[PDB]
Amino acid sequence: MSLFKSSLPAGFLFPYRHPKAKGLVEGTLYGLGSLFRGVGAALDELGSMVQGPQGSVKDHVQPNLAFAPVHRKPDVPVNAGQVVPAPPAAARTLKIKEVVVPNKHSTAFVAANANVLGNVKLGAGSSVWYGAVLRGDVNGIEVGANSNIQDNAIVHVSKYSMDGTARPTVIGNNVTIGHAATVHACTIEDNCLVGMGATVLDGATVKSGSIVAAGAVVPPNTTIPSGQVWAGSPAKFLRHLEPEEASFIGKSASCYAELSAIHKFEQSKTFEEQYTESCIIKDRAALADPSNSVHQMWEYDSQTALVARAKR
Amino acid sequence: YKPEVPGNTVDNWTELRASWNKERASSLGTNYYLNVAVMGFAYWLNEAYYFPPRTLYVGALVFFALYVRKAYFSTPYAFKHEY
Amino acid sequence: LYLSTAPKLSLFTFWASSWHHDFSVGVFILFSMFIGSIGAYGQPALRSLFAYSTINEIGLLLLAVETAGFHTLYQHLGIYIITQLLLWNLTDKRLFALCAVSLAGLPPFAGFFGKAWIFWHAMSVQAFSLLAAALFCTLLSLVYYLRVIRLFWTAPVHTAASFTGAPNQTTLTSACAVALAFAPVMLVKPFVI
Amino acid sequence: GFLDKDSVTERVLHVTKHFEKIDASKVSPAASFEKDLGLDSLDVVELVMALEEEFGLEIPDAEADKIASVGDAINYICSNPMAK
Amino acid sequence: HGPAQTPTVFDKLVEVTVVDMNGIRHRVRGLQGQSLAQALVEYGFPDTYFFPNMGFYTQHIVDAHVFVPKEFWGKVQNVDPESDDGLAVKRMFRDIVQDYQRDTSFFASYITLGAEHNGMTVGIGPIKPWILHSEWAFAGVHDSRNKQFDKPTVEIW
Amino acid sequence: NPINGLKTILHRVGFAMRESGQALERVGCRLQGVYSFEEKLNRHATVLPMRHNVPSLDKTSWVAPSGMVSGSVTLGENSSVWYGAIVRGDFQPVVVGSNSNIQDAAYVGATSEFSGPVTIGDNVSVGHGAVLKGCTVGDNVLIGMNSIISEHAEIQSGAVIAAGSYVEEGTTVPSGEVWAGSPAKKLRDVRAGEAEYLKSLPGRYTELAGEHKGIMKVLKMKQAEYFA
Amino acid sequence: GVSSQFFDAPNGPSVKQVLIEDEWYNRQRSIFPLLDKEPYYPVDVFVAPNAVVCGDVDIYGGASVFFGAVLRGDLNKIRLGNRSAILDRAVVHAARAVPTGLNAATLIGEKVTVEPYAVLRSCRVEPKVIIGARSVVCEGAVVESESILAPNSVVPPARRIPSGELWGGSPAKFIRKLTDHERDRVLDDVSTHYHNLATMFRREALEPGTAWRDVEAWRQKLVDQGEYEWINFREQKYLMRLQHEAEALEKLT
Amino acid sequence: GWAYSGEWGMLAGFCFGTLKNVQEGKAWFRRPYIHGAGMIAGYYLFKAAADWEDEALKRIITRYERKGYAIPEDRKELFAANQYK
Ligand SMILES: C/C=C/C(=O)SCCNC(=O)CCNC(=O)[C@@H](O)C(C)(C)COP(=O)(O)OP(=O)(O)OC[C@H]1O[C@@H](n2cnc3c(N)ncnc32)[C@H](O)[C@@H]1OP(=O)(O)O
Ligand SMILES: CCCCCCCCCCCC(=O)SCCNC(=O)CCNC(=O)[C@H](O)C(C)(C)COP(=O)(O)O
Repeated sequence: MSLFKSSLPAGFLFPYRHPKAKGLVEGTLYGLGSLFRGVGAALDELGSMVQGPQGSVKDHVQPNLAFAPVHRKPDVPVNAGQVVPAPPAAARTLKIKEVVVPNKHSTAFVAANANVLGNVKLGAGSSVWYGAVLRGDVNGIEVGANSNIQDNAIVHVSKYSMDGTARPTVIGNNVTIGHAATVHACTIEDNCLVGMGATVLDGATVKSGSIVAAGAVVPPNTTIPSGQVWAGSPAKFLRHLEPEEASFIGKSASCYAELSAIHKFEQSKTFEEQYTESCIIKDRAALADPSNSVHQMWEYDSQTALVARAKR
Repeated sequence: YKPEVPGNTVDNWTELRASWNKERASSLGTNYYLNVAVMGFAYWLNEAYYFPPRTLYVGALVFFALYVRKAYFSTPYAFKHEY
Repeated sequence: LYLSTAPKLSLFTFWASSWHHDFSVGVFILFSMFIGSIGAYGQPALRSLFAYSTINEIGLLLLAVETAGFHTLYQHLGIYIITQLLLWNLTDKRLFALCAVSLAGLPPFAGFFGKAWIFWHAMSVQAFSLLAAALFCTLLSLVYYLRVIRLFWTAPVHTAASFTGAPNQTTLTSACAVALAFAPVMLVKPFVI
Repeated sequence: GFLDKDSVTERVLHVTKHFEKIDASKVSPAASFEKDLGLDSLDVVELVMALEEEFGLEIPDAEADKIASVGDAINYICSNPMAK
Repeated sequence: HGPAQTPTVFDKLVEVTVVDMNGIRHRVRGLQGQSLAQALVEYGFPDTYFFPNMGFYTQHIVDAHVFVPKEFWGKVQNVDPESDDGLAVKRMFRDIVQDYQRDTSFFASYITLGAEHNGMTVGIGPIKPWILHSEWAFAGVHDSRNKQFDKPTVEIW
Repeated sequence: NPINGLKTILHRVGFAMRESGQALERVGCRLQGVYSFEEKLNRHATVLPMRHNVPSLDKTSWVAPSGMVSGSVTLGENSSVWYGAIVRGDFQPVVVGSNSNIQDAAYVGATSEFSGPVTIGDNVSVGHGAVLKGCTVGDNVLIGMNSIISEHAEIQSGAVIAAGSYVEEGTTVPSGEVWAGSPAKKLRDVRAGEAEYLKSLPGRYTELAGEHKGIMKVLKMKQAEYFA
Repeated sequence: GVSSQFFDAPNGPSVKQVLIEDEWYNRQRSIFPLLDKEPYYPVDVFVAPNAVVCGDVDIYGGASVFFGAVLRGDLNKIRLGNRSAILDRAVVHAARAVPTGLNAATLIGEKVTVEPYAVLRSCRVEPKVIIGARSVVCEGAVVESESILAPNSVVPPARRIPSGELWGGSPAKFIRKLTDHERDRVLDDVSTHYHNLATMFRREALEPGTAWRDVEAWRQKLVDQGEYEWINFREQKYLMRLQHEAEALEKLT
Repeated sequence: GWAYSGEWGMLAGFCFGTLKNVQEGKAWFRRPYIHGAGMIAGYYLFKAAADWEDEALKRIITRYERKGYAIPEDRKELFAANQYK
């Protein structure tokens, strides 16, 4: 119900894909288009043949690795992910009966180019950001509620170690994992912060309300007690927590909840919505001219660039 | 090495400020008066094209020597309260 | 862009077709050339630079009118109009230097040929004083066209992409008009007469 | 420092002089409105309005509320870039 | 070289109090070696406060009309009034300021922030309407929320 | 090299034919009224040739779909490039031996102007997030996580680089020694129980790469069900 | 909790929201806006296909964003200078405020190269600077012009690296002074080398390529089966705004 | 007119396509169909200019002879000629 809801042509309403052709002219144009598509793809393939061995590499869409399975192992218990039945094609081809996919809460945000695989649990309101690697393949990965794993951070677990201990990675609630941080087979308690570019190694414990500083390397089997800040390579004691930094940790968690909302809103739009929005952006820039001849008769809706009402 | 700016900063900046504390006139008066001068009196030069060249060259040099430049122009009469 | 091309062509064609006067325009030639050159030397805003350089060019066209020989007038006007079509549709600022070297009359580009037939026909009928003034103002014009080259050629290149479609929408016309470096082969011949 | 610290001071004394509830000889270049001169808030507002009338300014409620002394008023006028 | 202090940003910080044309005082932080017009732009002041430096080869520099107290008059950089830079300042005073000029009037790009400016109070002066081209002008009224900092380029053309 | 001249001419001619064909196909799509070509999907390539330089991958090697290899890259037998890892040989070539693993989101490359080629030996573990620029790595070496190995550095056979270390440019690390630190320095010798885990490390990665390659095949068949 | 619907988005509310686990192919854009914050970039930029540039980001001249790098301008602004290189999987972020009180935007000057896996957040990097690999430059810090940071170095918040020097370590200390030829030529050489590599990548890119043919084949199969849904997105956005306004009006009174 | 005007027009078309690529940030060989269309247009434009050369010479000799300027037959071949110089 803008003003012309029953008179707009179908090409204007559906810019991503026009409906079926009816008349002679439109069908002739459609046939010419199919001929052009055939000849163009043929010339593309012939050019790839003339080009050489580099032409054998083709353009293919990539799999969705944000929600990806791993092998169900008999020695590995599944405590973070969920065991789902295998697809029938996989079963009849290469002998798969059960795979392990992650347990993802409905309010969590995962980046479209992140890699979250297998035995991983993602809590409510939590977030995994662009380029992050969460590979739960030989043990479990747990991420608590309102926790963020930031850009290009690596999370991994161990089944076989130097000292023969299988260790999962558990991340508590309201935890911020910094940019390009390395989290490997260790425990992060509630309301902690790991600095950007820092490394926490196997079997180290970060107790609640502590901060690992930027660039720090936490050696294996090290316990960082509550209300302390550690820094350096290898990390030693630096300071006690300030009164303000403890509230800063919660501020950081709330800020990434608010940010993950906006990023999930932008990411989860379909192709048809994105193409309609590009056509709307084009119409809005055409309407930004104050000398546009429609400005003296029609008033346009700001968010959709449709005619809302007659101006005069 | 860089050369030193000559003078004092306060005195130089007062020299830079001088005679510009005034609202600038619109250009319509200058343009209209130029068009009136050309459309009314440029026919006085019709016979001048046949005059001897020494006269024309000395007249051109005289016009160049008595020309006053429009940019950065100022009069003392702009800031006095009586003639 | 509209004001610097079409009405000058229309009015000069009326002048070529149906106008005779028993007078001269020499003082307006002197005024246009000296005022345009000195004004474009002295004005730091680029719009005023191009306005005063336009006054200088119309003084050259008036020198072509005054000595008769409308063939040089038409050649210089055509080259100027093509340069104007390049000037006001530029998005890459490196081609602003080509307009500069072709409006300064530098030799291999087409502006040289447009100025040089005007100079040749003026010397043919012995219009010595107006020609000397034109040569002095041509020597002055080079300084601010070099200022243009300093501003837009010896600088890092930045050209913003389009976001709301219409991607660099007049690259066809500007790239076509930059090929005024290939027109000089036809300009040297007896072409415009 | 936008204006001098003498002429503003005597102008402040000149407008402080014509107040009926003030003493024309007790006024000092560095005094207080409350302990020394004995003024409540409305008298302070009236004096600040007189100073605003003399120097041609506009002093907001918080800035005039911070002014509690002759020296404070002189320093506020001197620090003001729009003084006359 | 020994146990001397690590360099901090706080060692190079300069604080200037700026009073805008509505009388509202603002705290403006800058760094040593940065001009005043740059610190004013990065603080977030509106684009109607700024205008091109009207010299040749420097119109990409933004500049503002500031009122400077008498104590800091000698810390503005010196300009020869006979040089071309002097004629640039004369053009700016002739065309942009006009009859808003006072004895404290300067231009903010000619103030290079150092330790001697620490605690200096300046005020923004008013300017007349002006135009450089169609994409950079000022109609005369400071009614716009657009910051100068948010402009991606300063365009001479 | 005139062979490269003929390859250059053929690659440029084939590229021009490909551009012309794709443009004509887009004109055909516009005539049909279908605008699927305008979709801003991810155009990431797991294998990225640089003109006529194609990566040489063994049939038993595996590159994860979020990983990438570019230019002149050689992967040996049962060698793995994991998730998010970037191995770049478009400037100078990269040579990886057999049974060596480049773990998740690791950077191995030779892109500096004066860098030599990267040579990684046999049974090499390159940890998570390690950056390798123009180095040579011998056989049976663990590169620790988030470590940096600089140009012309020589990591000889049997040495261990600890996590977060930085080996300087042109630094030779001897055999059977553990080095650590950001100005990296010798800490101790490799112990025997340590060396047992060092020997047993790359085979696990080989079998893990096999399992992950099978799962990625399942994902590709699931994807192929949609359009075929 | 925060809702994932925005009725005051510039192009309106999202009609159809797709869960990430229901995606059968990767749809990650490399350049995209966040509500009203649109990235700005030149015609000759190189953005790698697996790099992410989002939000309020300004890119100038001959700058390049290499493979897997992130430039996220969601809390503040980020500016990348002329011929500045962001190498493989480096992260540039920005905070809302800094302890120094200055502008919190991350400003990167011209001819600045940032080596792999380095992180810049709310810092100021002046022209002609080499940031080493695995290095972190924290909030409010300043790196001055013609200076070099060694790999695996930490610059703590509100700290300064003086001009003309090489610094390195955790925390960063003085190493040595750069030579005059290093300041004159070598920094520009590194930036120019990485720009040349980016140009080599830019020449060979076929955009948009042909990966859309499979997705279009699937959509054609859906139109064949009669299961392709045609959605009037403009009208649905309009009707959703009208319903939102009615729901807001029917609760205040 | 000039014999090599079409080849000059083709070089003009190639330079046109290269400049249209350089303005939009593309390498010189990109979009070769733009080069081909530019080459065709440049060829026909410069051939038309070479035809106008002969046309202008013919107009000059015709007008000059009608006004009374009698040109000898050794010099009339400099004008009334489709010379492919
Ligand atoms: C994108 C999301 C961002 C977030 O929300 S948090 C994730 C990223 N945040 C971070 O950068 C966390 C790390 N930040 C900090 O520096 C902090 O937490 C760090 C708190 C311990 C300390 O940062 P401060 O700005 O508080 O610095 P201090 O006053 O504590 O510094 C004391 C001391 O420790 C040293 N120090 C300080 N910071 C560091 C570091 N980082 N590394 C090594 N050494 C350090 C430093 O040398 C100092 O000594 P001198 O300089 O010799 O006098
Ligand atoms: C055109 C003319 C029209 C005028 C009409 C407007 C007239 C409005 C008058 C009515 C408004 C009132 O009285 S308002 C009522 C004012 N009285 C109170 O509030 C009770 C508490 N006493 C005070 O506040 C005293 O002012 C004091 C003790 C001095 C506090 O000392 P300071 O001051 O230091 O603070």
